[PDB]
Amino acid sequence: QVQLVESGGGVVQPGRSLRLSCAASGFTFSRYAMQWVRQAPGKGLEWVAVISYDGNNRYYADSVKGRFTISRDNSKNTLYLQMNSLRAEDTAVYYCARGPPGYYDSSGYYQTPEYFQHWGQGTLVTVSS
Amino acid sequence: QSVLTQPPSVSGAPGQRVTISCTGSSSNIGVGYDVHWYQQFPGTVPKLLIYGNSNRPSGVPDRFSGSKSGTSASLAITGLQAEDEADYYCQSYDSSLSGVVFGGGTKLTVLG
Amino acid sequence: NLCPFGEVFNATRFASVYAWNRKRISNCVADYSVLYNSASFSTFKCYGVSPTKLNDLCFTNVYADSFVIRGDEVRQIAPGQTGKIADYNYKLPDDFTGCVIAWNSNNLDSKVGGNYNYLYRLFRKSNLKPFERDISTEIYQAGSTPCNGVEGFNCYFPLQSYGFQPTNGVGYQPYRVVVLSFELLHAPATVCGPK
Repeated sequence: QVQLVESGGGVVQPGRSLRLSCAASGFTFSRYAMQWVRQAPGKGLEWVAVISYDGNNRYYADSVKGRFTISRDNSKNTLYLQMNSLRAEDTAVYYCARGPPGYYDSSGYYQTPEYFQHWGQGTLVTVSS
Repeated sequence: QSVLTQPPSVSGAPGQRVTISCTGSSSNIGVGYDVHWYQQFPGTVPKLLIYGNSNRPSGVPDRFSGSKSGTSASLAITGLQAEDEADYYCQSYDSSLSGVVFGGGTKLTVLG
Repeated sequence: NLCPFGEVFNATRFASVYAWNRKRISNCVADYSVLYNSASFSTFKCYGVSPTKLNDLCFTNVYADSFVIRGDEVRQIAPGQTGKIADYNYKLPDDFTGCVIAWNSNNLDSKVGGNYNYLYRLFRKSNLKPFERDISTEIYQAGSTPCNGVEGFNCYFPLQSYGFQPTNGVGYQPYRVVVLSFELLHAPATVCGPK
């Protein structure tokens, strides 16, 4: 059975960089597209970023465009997050998630996974001065 | 393009059939992209409930049955019980310079 | 020399999912260009390789499975999901590589009034590993009881038909699904590419 666990969370002052991660087990991790999703407490949880099965294709939400870095090592069998230009409203819980692998589409264009099957335990980020 | 509009919360007698809807834009749901619904208990891990517009993954015993329309989606909790009390999110892709969209959040509520 | 995929897709008859048919197609040239250029194929999933590259990246061996299921769960047949068909009728391996094609055929299989001529395993003793056409028809049980081979308290027929009627909706319309499973070995290949 598959197990996903996040790590690296904490309280951080707005502005500085940070590194989160999530370790994977129980499935062929190297060949699945992964995702990071946000949940501000009491607020609707929203998608953050998605990484292709090979890490070639990356997609960020608009609200987090540019400021954020996704990364992942197939050999290391894990997923990482790099944080630049943090903001207070981004204080939230972060979930690493696996869904069905991103299928390539007809005519060759990639498509990101459309939904998430399992989730990491979760990590907390408190962007507070 | 917009957030999948959800009701804030709904209620139903334990074990009877109830429904939750979820509406979208032409670029949101009616374009052809499908929906999925998740649940999560307060302060807990989110778990997938119904990913195929009407299919159940394991551990989703029954009483959960989705749907599809031109531009609206719906789940019936055909029979609800306090174990179902959580918040439920309708997620669908978006073709509006976006990726996957997540519902505002709807709370099921059993009678006291 | 051409690979008779078009046979399988344009085949007159298809099997139920529990009796999903398998084709050990080989030693022929493949024309996946014909495949992904179809206007018919509403859905076209491919995992592990771009449908572009199959035309010019070629394989040791290939399997073409086929069956018939209601339309919407067409994406249940995918790498590593759990669910009705995934658990008890057809399960792709987590490390699966291949493609999943399907299309509606209401004009073919839907019949006015009533049709019930496609089956899916309703529940099984344990989860199904990848790739076993388990044609098992003995009455499933779920407890401490002598099944006695007779329906009753708990021991139930394991298979369940469909309701494919034209007057029904798109999610429930019968889609004929073909699964292209791929396999490479420490062995020579059997299918490859043109010009």
